[PDB]
Amino acid sequence: PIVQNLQGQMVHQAISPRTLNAWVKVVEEKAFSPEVIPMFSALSEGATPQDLNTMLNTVGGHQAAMQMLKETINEEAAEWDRLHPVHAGPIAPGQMREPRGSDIAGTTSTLQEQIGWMTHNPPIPVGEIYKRWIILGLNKIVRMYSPTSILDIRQGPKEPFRDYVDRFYKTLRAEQASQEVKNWMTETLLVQNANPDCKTILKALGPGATLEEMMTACQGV
Amino acid sequence: PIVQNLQGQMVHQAISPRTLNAWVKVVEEKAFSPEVIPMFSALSEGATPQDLNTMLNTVGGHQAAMQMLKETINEEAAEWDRLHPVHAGPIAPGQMREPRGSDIAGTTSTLQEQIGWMTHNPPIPVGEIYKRWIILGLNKIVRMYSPTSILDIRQGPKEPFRDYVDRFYKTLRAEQASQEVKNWMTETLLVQNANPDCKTILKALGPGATLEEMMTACQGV
Amino acid sequence: PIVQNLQGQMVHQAISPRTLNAWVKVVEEKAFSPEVIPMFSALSEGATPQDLNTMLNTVGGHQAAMQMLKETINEEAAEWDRLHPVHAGPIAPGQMREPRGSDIAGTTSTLQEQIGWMTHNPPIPVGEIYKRWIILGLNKIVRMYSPTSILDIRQGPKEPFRDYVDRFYKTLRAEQASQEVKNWMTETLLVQNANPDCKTILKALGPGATLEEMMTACQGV
Amino acid sequence: PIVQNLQGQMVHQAISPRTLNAWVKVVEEKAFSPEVIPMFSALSEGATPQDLNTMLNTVGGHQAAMQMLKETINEEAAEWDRLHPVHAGPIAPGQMREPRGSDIAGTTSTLQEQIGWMTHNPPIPVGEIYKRWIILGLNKIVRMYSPTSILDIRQGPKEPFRDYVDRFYKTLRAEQASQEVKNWMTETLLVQNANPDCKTILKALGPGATLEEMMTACQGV
Amino acid sequence: PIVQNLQGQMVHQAISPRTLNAWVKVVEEKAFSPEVIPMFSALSEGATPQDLNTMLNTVGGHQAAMQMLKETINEEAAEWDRLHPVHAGPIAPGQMREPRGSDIAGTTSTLQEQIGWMTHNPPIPVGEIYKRWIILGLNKIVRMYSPTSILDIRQGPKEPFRDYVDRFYKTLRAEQASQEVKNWMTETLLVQNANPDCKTILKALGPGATLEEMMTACQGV
Amino acid sequence: PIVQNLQGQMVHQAISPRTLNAWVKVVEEKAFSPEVIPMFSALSEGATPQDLNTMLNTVGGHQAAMQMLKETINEEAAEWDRLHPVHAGPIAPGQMREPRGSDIAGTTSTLQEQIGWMTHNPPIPVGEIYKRWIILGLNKIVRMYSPTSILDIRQGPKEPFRDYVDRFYKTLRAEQASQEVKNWMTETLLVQNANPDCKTILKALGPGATLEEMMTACQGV
Repeated sequence: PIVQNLQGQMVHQAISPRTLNAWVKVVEEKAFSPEVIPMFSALSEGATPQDLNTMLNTVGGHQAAMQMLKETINEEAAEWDRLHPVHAGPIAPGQMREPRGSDIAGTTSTLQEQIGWMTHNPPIPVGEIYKRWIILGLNKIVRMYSPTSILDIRQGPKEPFRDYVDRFYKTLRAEQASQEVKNWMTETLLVQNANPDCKTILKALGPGATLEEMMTACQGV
Repeated sequence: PIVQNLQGQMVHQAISPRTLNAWVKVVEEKAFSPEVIPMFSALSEGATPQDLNTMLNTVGGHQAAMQMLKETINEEAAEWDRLHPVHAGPIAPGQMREPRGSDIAGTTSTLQEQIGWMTHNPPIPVGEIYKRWIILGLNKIVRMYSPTSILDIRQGPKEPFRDYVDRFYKTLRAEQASQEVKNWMTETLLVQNANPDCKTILKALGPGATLEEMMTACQGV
Repeated sequence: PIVQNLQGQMVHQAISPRTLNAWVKVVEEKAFSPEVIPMFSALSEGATPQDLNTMLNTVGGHQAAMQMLKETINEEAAEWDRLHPVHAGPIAPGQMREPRGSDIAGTTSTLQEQIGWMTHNPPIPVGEIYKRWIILGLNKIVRMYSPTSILDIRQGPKEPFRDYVDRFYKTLRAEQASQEVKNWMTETLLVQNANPDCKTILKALGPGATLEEMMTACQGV
Repeated sequence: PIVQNLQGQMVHQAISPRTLNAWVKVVEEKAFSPEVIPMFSALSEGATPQDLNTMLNTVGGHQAAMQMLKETINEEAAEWDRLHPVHAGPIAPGQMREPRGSDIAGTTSTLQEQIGWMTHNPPIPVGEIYKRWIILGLNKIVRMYSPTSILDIRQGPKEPFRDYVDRFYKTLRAEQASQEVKNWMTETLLVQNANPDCKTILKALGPGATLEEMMTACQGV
Repeated sequence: PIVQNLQGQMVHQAISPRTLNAWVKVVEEKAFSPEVIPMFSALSEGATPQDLNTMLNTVGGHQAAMQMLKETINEEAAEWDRLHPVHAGPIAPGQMREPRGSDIAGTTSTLQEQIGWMTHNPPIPVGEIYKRWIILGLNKIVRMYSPTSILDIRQGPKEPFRDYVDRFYKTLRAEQASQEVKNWMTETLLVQNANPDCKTILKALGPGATLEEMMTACQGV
Repeated sequence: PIVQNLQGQMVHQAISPRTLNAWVKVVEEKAFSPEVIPMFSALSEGATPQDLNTMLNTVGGHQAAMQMLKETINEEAAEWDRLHPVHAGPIAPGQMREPRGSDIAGTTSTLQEQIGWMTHNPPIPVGEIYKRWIILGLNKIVRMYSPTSILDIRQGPKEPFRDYVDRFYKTLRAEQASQEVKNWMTETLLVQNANPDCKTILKALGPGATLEEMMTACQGV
């Protein structure tokens, strides 16, 4: 990554072995969890695009998902080129040249360009742009590994109601809609696909009952 | 998080892999325990609200509680706006504008704005304010995942005194009520619902007795 | 804790996640061993009192014993207040106010008071004073949870002498006793309540014999 | 490894126990799979040749592959000699005379000479040179221990599409070609050797479509 | 402990969490093997007497041995007083006072004196002296916990000869006497108590044959 | 250890507790494979002779091999004494004496004597000399814990050739001999003791084949 310190000191650093291991291990034991996307965001503070690409490379298995992520990055790099073509011209030693999309995706990632972009003012935010494209590719993958229809999420008679709520809101987190459509799922689907008696208990509270009211009401009395 | 270096000099840092994994693991094994709230305080000493939000979102599982916490945070953010209307008009060049509720919860915010609040004068503690709201949501969650009412706690005939006193104090930690009221609970309930023979012993010790005295008097059943 | 760097530069630091994890695991998994008191002392050096309280409070389970420690801490706060009444009237600035007992246990404290007390010369060693109160409380818990009366410990018939000596000296560490009382216990109880076969051999050996000599006599007995 | 201190002061550090153990573990779980190449590059961010030799030699098992790597390193040293025959005539001790392949690979060269070459400026970047020779040899091992030919991979009558894609892209990952040749393999073979029920669905979808579209269409059998 | 930092700088520090944890694990898991002595010395490099006392005191379990070690430290403290008495009078600020044996053992573990002794020019090596007393007691414990008579130890008929030799020399390292006695025991018992077939070869190698020759000779016997 | 830090500043350091633990548990779980020597080099960089002796002593189990190593070191110490007889007289102040074998092998070398050797000019690398002696003894141990003669190793009629080549090259590493002799064994024995089918393919590559060619050729049976 690149680390800033007190007294304005800025150092590129190698990726710590333990950080790399932790990322490989989340994929090994939990695959493309819902927890994974934000975990990637936490580990990628201050990253270089080249090292982020190395982190994608070390993932074991699940190579169909890895291809979908690579395609997602490639599509976004082409969009960047269409809006922001790198214009011709010589530049002085000590100056920066604007990024093109495949340089951001890491194919021609000189370590010096990456350091130079971060230590120019204003910063040339290649790490943020690359991370965002990776996040978009991950969101596709999480939906793919959340195979169950939202309309098929139902409380059994053996489930405590709270477990059904846990499944429902995990599924919505990994299968977005517009903010309005998701709000409609909370107000329509959640009561509808509860077990009959629990569903009756929620209806008495109302159609816009808070989740706090729903949790307190349905525990067993 | 936010480190405070030698001579009080303050810089945003990446989190350790091992901090992230430890927080994720305690939630994975124990849920939102009663132990979790002080552990969250220990891990969060100096942090931007966006990073704190990252810490909340890297938890998966237990999503009925997690959604309830997000709604609770949103209500508290609205209270901040009601109390502290944010100036829509102009500000002096260099003076930071008050935070609004969305900024405190990172939802409508840049990381640099958040750092600005922690580094300007005054160094408005937006990270501390966001943690206070997260803690309140967690305390409600801890009461939700309690499954025992303090008013029902009874020592059996065969149950030893030691088991009963452990249930009573564990439950009292999860009573999200006034601390003064908890003192009333210690004086009143603990003696009243003891095993009949041992209640007689505790009444004889009478008001002002220490727990040390109660435990030695009631060794056994 | 507080980390002291080269050139007398003393900076308060975060609780190490890993140090806190070690403390919670010992109390939860090993309970109120004899090993707990010294392990606590080693990990609680150089602690700002509110953080030291966080370290106590992030331990859970055993909640009657934990409450008994909090009560013991409050008794010590009562002694501290009686011994050192507050300096009445207007408090002159610069010099930190001399604390009350609740403030020392941390409930009312600010981080700025805590830094001020430790970084003044002379210092007010608030973290040490609180640590002494806590260690006294732990000794009370270890005594309370080692209910075997040392006078009554006997050997079985099919026991080697060593297992009895291990039990005897563990019990002695968890019994209230001056060094003079320990010396009497050592020379009175230990050989008298031994298994008949070993006790015959030890009496023939005599009283001046050390424990090293006694262990040598009873190798297979 | 080499650690860059403040102001560019390069100081060698001992091999880290936990870096070395991490390399040994990746070899234990996965052997010489295509994950090895990026994992090796990440752990050799700052490696000396001495570290690199220690890393190769500590592997247990897999000794046919390890011997093949060492011969491949011998081949690369011979290519270095052919390109860069070391000029005749005398050069003082201390002047960093050019190395030949055998010094670079490090058997016939002190650690201190190697550190001198990489850390004086301008350098003769022996650590990077040797690391590259290892990477070329590893790429051949990765091809050798791929066991499936891409032409033969069929999606069975019972195999799910996701697993067929996983197999195909691991196999391509371990038998890399020119980027254009790889792109042709993705457009031609993957659709063609899909199960016949799903291949029709893909032809309807397009004349070669994105993998994200292909995964959505082929969610059955 | 005391650490020397770069440039001959003495800094007193806390006992490392991790060093103390490792020492506590050694006594929980491995009892008083002959491996304990050197492990303890290595983890206690740099220790004040107060730190050494903290390490002894964190041991629980096996408490008869621990009590014997404390008595043994007291016996050495009495030998130190007998050799070296204390002279009357005051000492200047800037001088070191000669310690009683109890002071070296850490009974009045005044840390200021202890740091003073190791950092004065020239020093009193109080911490090393205490370590030698601890080591003497630990050796006595190692003999106590190695109950098997070495004179009974023979080769199994089913055992490989080499495993019998491993047992014999571990036992001799646990019960060590004069070097003269150990050497004679190694010559005499090891050959006599082997298998018939193996011992016949060893005598034919000579009446002083090396352990190296003995190992090569008995592979396949 | 002795750490040579930036700008040549040599400072003595404590043994790392994590370094020591990694060495000890490698030996106890994996014993003396032909992984041991390089692993020993990784964990002993910059050791003093005293540290090296600590590192061996701390290991236990497999004690007949450990005594054999101690004598191999004693034989080397006698060779050093024969080349570097004990000299008498005063010596220059600052120009440490030429060691004798007992100092190199640690017992007679105080911390001040060893520090003297590495910190005077010109420096005498007593730690390295002792490390080379230990490594020589380890190579003897590794051969003793090889069980298989390289001249017996053959590929079955049904064993895969891939397993045979792995077995051959592990065994060849654990025979003591010149690397040049090992090279002749690789080109002579391995083809001769393959199975008829594989051997016929190998002889069509003829004299000069690399393992990369040979392994690729025999992927078919």
